[PDB]
Amino acid sequence: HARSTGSYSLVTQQPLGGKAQFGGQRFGEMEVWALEAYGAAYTLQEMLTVKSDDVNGRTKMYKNIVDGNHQMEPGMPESFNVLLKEIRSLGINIELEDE
Amino acid sequence: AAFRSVFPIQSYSGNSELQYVSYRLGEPVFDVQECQIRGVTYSAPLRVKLRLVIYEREAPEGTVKDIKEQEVYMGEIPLMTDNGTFVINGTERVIVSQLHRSPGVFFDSDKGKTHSSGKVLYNARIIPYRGSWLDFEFDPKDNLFVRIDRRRKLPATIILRALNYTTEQILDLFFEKVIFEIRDNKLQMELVPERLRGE
Amino acid sequence: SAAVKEFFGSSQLSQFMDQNNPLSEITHKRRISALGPGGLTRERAGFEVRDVHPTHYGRVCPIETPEGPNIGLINSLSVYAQTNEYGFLETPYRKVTDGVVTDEIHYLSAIEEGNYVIAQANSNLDEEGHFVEDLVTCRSKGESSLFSRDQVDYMDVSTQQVVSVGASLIPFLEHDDANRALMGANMQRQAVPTLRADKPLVGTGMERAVAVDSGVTAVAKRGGVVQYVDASRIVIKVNEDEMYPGEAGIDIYNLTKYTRSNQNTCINQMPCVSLGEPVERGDVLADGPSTDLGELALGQNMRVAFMPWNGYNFEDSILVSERVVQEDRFTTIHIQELACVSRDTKLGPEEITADIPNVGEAALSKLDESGIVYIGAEVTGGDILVGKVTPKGETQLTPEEKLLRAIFGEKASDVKDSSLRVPNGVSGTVIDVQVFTRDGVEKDKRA
Amino acid sequence: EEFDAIKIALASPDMIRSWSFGEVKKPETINYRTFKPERDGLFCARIFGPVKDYECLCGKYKRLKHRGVICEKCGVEVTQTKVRRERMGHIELASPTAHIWFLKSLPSRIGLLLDMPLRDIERVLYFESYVVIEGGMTNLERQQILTEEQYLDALEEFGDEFDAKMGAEAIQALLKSMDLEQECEQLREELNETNSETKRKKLTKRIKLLEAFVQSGNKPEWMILTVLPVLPPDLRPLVPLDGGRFATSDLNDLYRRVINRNNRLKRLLDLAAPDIIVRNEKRMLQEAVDALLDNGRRGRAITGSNKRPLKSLADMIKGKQGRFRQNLLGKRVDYSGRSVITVGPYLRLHQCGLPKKMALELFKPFIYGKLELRGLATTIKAAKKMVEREEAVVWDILDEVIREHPVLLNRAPTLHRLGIQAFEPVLIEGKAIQLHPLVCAAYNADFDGDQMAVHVPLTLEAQLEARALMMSTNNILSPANGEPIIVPS
Amino acid sequence: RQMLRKATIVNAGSSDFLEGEQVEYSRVKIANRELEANGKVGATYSRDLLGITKASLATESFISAASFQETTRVLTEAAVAGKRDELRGLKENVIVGRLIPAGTGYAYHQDRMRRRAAG
Amino acid sequence: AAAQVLSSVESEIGRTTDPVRMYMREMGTVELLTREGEIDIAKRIEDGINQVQCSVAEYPEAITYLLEQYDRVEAEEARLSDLITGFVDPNAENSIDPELAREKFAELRAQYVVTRDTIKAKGRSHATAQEEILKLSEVFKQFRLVPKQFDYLVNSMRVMMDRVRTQERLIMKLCVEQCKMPKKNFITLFTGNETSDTWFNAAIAMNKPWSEKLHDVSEEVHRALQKLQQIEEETGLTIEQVKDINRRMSIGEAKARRAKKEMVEANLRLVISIAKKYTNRGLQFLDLIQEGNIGLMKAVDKFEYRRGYKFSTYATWWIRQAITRSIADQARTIRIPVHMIETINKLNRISRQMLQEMGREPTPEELAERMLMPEDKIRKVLKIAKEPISMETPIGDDEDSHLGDFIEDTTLELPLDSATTESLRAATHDVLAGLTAREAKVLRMRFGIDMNTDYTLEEVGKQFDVTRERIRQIEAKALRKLRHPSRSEVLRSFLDD
Amino acid sequence: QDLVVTEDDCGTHEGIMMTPVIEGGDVKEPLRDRVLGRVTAEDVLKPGTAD
RNA sequence: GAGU
DNA sequence: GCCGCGTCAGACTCGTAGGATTATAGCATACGTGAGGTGGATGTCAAGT
DNA sequence: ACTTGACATCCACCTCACGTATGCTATAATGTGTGCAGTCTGACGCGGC
Ligand SMILES: [Mg+2]
Ligand SMILES: [Zn+2]
Repeated sequence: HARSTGSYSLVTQQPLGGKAQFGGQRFGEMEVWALEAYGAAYTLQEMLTVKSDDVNGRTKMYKNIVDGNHQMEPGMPESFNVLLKEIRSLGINIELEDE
Repeated sequence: AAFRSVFPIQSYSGNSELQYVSYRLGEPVFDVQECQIRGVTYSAPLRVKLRLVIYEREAPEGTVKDIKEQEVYMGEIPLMTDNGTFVINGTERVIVSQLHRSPGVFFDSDKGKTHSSGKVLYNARIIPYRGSWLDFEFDPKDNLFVRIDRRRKLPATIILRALNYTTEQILDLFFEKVIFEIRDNKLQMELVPERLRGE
Repeated sequence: SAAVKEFFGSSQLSQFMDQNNPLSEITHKRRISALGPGGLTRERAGFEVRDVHPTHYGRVCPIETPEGPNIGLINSLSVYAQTNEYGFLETPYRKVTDGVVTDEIHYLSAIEEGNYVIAQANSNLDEEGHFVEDLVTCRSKGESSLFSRDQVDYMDVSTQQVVSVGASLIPFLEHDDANRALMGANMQRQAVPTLRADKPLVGTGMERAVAVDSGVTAVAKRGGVVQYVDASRIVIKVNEDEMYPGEAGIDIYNLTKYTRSNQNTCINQMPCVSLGEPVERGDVLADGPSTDLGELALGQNMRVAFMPWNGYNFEDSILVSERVVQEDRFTTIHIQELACVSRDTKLGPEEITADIPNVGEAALSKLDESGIVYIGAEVTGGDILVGKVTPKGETQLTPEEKLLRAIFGEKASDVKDSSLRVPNGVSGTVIDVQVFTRDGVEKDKRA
Repeated sequence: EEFDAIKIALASPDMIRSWSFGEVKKPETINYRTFKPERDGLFCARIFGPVKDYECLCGKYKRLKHRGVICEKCGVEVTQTKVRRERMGHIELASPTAHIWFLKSLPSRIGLLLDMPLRDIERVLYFESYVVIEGGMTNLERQQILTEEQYLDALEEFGDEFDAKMGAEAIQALLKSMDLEQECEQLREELNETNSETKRKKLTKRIKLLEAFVQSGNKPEWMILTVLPVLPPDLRPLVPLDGGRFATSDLNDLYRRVINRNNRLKRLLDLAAPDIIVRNEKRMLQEAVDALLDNGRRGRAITGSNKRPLKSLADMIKGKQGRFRQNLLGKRVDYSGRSVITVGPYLRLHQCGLPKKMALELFKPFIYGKLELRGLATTIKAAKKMVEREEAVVWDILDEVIREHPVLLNRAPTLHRLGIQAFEPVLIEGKAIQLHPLVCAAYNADFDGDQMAVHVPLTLEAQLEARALMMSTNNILSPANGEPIIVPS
Repeated sequence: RQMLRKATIVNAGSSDFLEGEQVEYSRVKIANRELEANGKVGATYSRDLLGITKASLATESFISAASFQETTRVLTEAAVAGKRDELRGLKENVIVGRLIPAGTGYAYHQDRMRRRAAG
Repeated sequence: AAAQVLSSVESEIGRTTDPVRMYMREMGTVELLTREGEIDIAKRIEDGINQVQCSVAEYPEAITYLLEQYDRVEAEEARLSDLITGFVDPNAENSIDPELAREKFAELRAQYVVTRDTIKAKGRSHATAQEEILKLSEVFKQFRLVPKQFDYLVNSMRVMMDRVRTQERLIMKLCVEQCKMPKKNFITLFTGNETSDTWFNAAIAMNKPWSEKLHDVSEEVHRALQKLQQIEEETGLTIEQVKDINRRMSIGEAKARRAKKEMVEANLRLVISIAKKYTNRGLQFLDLIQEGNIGLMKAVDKFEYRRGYKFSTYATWWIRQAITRSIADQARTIRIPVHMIETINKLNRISRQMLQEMGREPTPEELAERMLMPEDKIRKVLKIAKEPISMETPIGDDEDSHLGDFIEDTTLELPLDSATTESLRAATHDVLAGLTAREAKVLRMRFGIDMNTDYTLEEVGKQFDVTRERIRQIEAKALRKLRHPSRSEVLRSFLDD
Repeated sequence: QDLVVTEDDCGTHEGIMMTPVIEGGDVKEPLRDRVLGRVTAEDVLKPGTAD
């Protein structure tokens, strides 16, 4: 199964599963842990953001890769945005404290 | 089996009735390969000879009002293939045979289980084919509790109360009777030989 | 009819059969699950039911079952066992009337079996009479040990009565540990037939009964003499013995050629015997896919040297000769079935036509007037089989694209290319295309 | 963006009012023919934003030329559809309902704060029995259970001053009027006299709660909800499958039932219905809200059309297949591939066999960029079609990228950190990945049907950390035991 | 050591301890250093015991705790107190899609510390 | 006595959440009076409404408003609907003949003038005048306004009452909270004099050192009094004949209110029975009962005991209708109006017949035959027919995927395609540079690229200077440069686009 | 999770005594096996002609 | 089912 | 503290099959919305300036 | 380079048509639905006898 990029899930905006719909492989809790064992922050972040539910991140990083950059240019996983507002629909106050 | 269980189905009033005579299976309307191709389930038409029979209010049980007898259509029934398989929505499935615990009566033991004691708590589980279930299990204190439909525990004795049995009849059919006569000033018993063994 | 179609279609008990080989089919149908309606679930199952009961002897094969979660739940019915009217499993046993072994067969239920003392199948017998051994090897009351002739009520009908279908084919089963025995029976179910089916040279005598019962081959109903044989139909003239005088005695066998199974596997039936040969009732005429002259031909037998290679055969890795490819052994035919639907939205009725905006005429070429592939063309990944066109929605093109469009003026009409494309990384010849005409609107030229 | 910390707290009704941009009155979703949103409905574009980018309902206002302008006819402001991922709405419930979570789940902080046991409160809400709120007349105190005719004998003789009621409304009332400040003080004075150990323990925990409560600045009244915040549409989406069927989230159904009952409530209010029916309506209201938040955690679980209980908000978060485990502490990954592994005796320790076609796909963007730089591709569109034709140039460009690049090899299960390692990929034709034998022990892998995944460390930092830390060659000594990991088998 | 994360207070400073306070081990030393330099009242402690589930539920990260289990219970706990999470923890940053604050990112996350001291 | 059994079952209510039981028990307290008992309450309702109508007729302004409203619509030549359709619809214990209306208004005006003359001489109602005022009230009781018009009427008396009480409450704020004094004394003074200035200065007679201050805002004080006194002037009602009308109107209302309450309470079980008929796996069991209740309310208010029919028969209809309208109205994600619904219904009923006589299924043509409708209509109804499947639906027979896990989003374009869009914008801008100054300006403007606005041909002309179709040849000229294959080789790569 | 190397030496003197686990007959893990790579607290002695 |  | 009653858990990736359940009525008036029509704005053209 | 008139093709807003909303009916009719979930199990937690 070969996949760089393709179709995303509706709600979380993560890649779907399997070569069936040209889905991406899941990097799971366990898998995360491997990374964490090492000191690799940005690998992590790739997995977490540009390679998953970060739309801004994957698009602009694609552009930069093609141009010869290779940087991250970081953002926010849309899964988490999902989560916040879902807490808020439960009637619970969840928000970003400005630094 | 199903027909005679349902039939003959009599009206509430006790006057009209629908009676079951006999059935017939139409020879399969569309063949196997066609079913595969068109995504349909392979099935035969069922018809059943029913007789609509009307008794009278007026005449006592004069089964003599109307008889209309005819074959009513009950729908299409999935047929099994020659190899033991089925054709469902255009694809081959099989119905795998199934093991299960048979209806009847089971007497299980709680080996150790709960308690620090390891109190041997026996219980009878009654499973009928169709209907609610009965559970009779022992309290650690040796008391016999029932669970109707295994919900919550109460005394087995009260079940017999509901069955029209008073306290005395209950104590009779379970425990061992012993007759004690009062005469002059001394107590005599009607004694069974095997009763005092090992005392 | 709703309740019925829910039982057949939606029940867990009604499942896709494995048709990879006749074995998988055969076995799969006689597998028995403790699950489903009125039965245990996965969480519902503790140590209790997953573990092996000694009474499984002669009734369920103790070594057939999926590993991991399903283990202990689903087992195969052992060979000779069958159900009484009430749905209790009985196993056939030989009566031993006070010392002497009769030819009388008695089928016993489990609880009845516990009561009587049964000798092992391997125990030694004397010429149609009594036992060899004064102290014989016997089971009873669930237990196993040594017992005398006088108490001996019955005996095992045959050795193979312990085990189900898959396990019975394994010849040297006595020398194989159960861990691997288990997996062996499982693996057999997953074996794909090659076009060039070979009979097992190392077998069990079993291989004839398996194939015959699977019903993937063609078998003679009456027998007689074979009058005309085609790779499509075989017609046989029956002998006067079996032939009824009123009707005609010409027997009809239509042959299934190169047909697609559920698992994509091929089922092709080839004729074995020769024209004008005599065969009798129940002889095997045409071989099914993984079948030889009546025998289960699940696979192929090759020259294997046990030995280490320069790290190529490392951890159960496998090293093979070019010759395998060369001879086309272990080449398998797979049929994939693929569909394209023409529906009508309120956005517009979709049409099946050869009309495709902005594609190379190279690709257009394989299509006819109706938009249909020419039957028998060899196709590759990316290539289109069936033309379909769909009403495109509203798109506000950036001023850039208006400019662009104006410049070349290319005839871009609001239409999305719906046509059914060929799979990536899979290619080959189309055999047969099918048409489904709706009644109201008339059929396309290809239809 | 740049923020530092998150505070989680109670939802003020006016805080919901703050975020919430409009009121969802209608149970309607969208129009049956024109699949666009209904006016004041659940998918209404007037509230949550336009369906399509910078284009309203009725279609008078189009293009980026309008940004924040308000469509005069249909009431659609013009901007990105994407706002439906963030705009929250609100439902005005006429009967303030209980928050389920603070009731049914332990400890149930309402109960704790007011030192009220559960069933008594229950019967109060369910409208089984009345409760004592606040009487000038010491006839009764706080928080006493009274059934029907227990209430009757009292008022008939008293009334006037005597203040008690039933249900959620009563609770909220009792909550606003209760002097949290004074109680804190009184409890310290209770400690000032007898400080018996058991009594002092529970007295300790109770004062803890009250003190933290006004430290956070939270009002208990908020416990009961008047305004219900309603989730953005995109999060409760409704779309059509290709077969013509539609699928929609279950939250939409729960919300629907909610406003049905709420709006029947409004009707029954206006029409001055009997109290029996009012109550019935409120229990149902209570019910609907509570199954919305947490289904099954109340009475009998609300069933899907199927058989299965319907999955509410909480379910989405909590479940193992909820948001945490599925979307947060792990996600689905880009630039990845997978297939069967096969031994590569010729491989060096730092090498892995990588199937041509797999690496192809992964490195796609890299290929495109380098195509354009070499000028062998005029632009990126042609670059794509250049790779998809499969010419010889494609392999050489890919060849230059693979040089000095590592790829990541995953294998489940993730035992320890070497279950994922970085390797220099060695292209071969064929669809099998080739694995070095000595590192079999680190992956605990063996050749008989195991598959490995693959990923692309994408940035320069990715590449660096993979070669530096993650190389098989770099980490041979076990973090587990001091001994070697990679060892002859 | 993670299981020794929290302890039992006997006696306060001028802050809000008292008998049977259930506070973090580190917060205890906090109070110590602070107040014993001024005098006032130093608090006594004894370390207590959290096994696995307990320890998890103890931590000053409700996001981390909510990611574990008993999400329902957890979250209301948090909600009630108005708990604040400063993103010290790992899974914290995981879930925020941010810079894990170990090694590679530890440097960046310690930088945010002095950014909190100055603007 | 029924109040007894509620309590014992409440005492054993093992927390009974199932609202069915709760509801069943409460209704189970109240019993059912049949036959004439129903008519008892029905007659009380009549009396309550009658009482309230009597009160309306007793007031000057109500009749004034009646005549003036008629005159408004009527003056506009000869209007048909609108205001005229709102009024009228009279029940004489609908086409209203011209001759009758002409005459019916005549004696009204005459009555007005005579009843004013009487009031003025001697008293408001000295003996004979009291007889005549009650006679005029009997005049008005004879007609039956439809609820529509009646309701605006009730509110205006209602409203004016509220004005009086509300102004008092505004004054009560500052007086009650800011000052303070014993309530007892007030009664006599206010009741006795009302109109004159004697209690003004007589109040000062009691002395007490806290009475001197009050002059600083004395101007504001009595001037504010103006507002409330003006209420008096506009209404023009006498002190004795004001309370009586209000009190007694409230009486009429309460009688009717509580009466209908009793009626409603009494018929519960009938509603439930009818509701449980359509429980059967469609909608929610308890839901049914709710809107059934609303149908019962309808039955209450519209049921006339005069018709002499049994109550159950008539009520059946209103509850039935409420249920059906509610089912069709609410139920579905997609609301379906009536005609649609009815047609669906027809469909399935005939479907059974057809299936059973054909042997299998009715093809769209065959079904359409029996319906007497067009085939494409039937086909499109079948399409619209099927309802939404849950997004959380376990599509995996093993709770593996919840539909959402299959879901592709067409709105998000790929990063690959983003590069597509972006690259051509870049190329377009660079190609723009090659054109001559004013030409470049023209094309920039016209297409709006690199400009906020996309100016059309005419707009470009206005800004440029007059030129109309000149810029059309500018279009063609720019087209010439760009048609140049040399300049557009990259742009030619987007030919396959 | 949060337990990470933040300072390199806090300078505590206190620490635990590790023995050779000679459990029963065999010395299943000796001193070196348990102790290797560990940071040490305290001065280890044993008196002699010089200490 | 596959495998770890 | 002992039973007991109640709650919350029970790994990681990937591969492959298809969808539903029901039994219902009808209508007449009124009031508003969406679709298509009609004229204006704007493009297109051929000389003509 | 730039204007004018004539014509075609297009974009906006109004007027009419079909869809939707609610009320009316009259032999009498008034307490019931429906579950399948379950049994594995050592634990930690709240309450009570
Ligand atoms: Mg092996
Ligand atoms: Zn608009």
